[PDB]
Amino acid sequence: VSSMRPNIFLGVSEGSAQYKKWYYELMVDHTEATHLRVGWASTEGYSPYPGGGEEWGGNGVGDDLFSYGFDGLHLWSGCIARTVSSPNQHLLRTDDVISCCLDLSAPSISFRINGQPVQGMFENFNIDGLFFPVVSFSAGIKVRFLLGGRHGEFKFLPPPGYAACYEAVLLKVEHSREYK
Ligand SMILES: [Cl-]
Repeated sequence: VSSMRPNIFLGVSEGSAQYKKWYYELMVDHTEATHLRVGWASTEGYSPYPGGGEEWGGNGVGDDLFSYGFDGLHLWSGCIARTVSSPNQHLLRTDDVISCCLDLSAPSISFRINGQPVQGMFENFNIDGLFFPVVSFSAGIKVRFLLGGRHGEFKFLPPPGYAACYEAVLLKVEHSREYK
């Protein structure tokens, strides 16, 4: 299991914050046991290093208390699966488009699948740190972030009040993979 993320970091501050609600999509270009989870993680989940260093771990989305993932059937956090429902329900597969929503004002993390709402969302979790889009996947799986911006246009309209993640570009994708 590998992971990818863009360099987009969203969070609370004491400055101007016209947008507290953030949206992106993931397109699944190819799927062939397997793993494919998408959602968000916080920098509070970084691994500590000597001298105060903190590093992204690149682990499975929802396999700790700092990340929040959807796989088509379940929501994941803290290594535990919650069952959710949707129309036409399936584990993620080729040509699925997953919408990911982060509402820092609620707080909530919620999803759509091929434009339809997933019934069940994350609530009652902390919003310490900065949040980033993130996906994790087993071998051979091909996915793309659609962040907004001319090279990653959305397939669906963001919900009212939501901003494209591309607007928070202060754009690169990082991929973490096992070495061995
Ligand atoms: Cl890979």
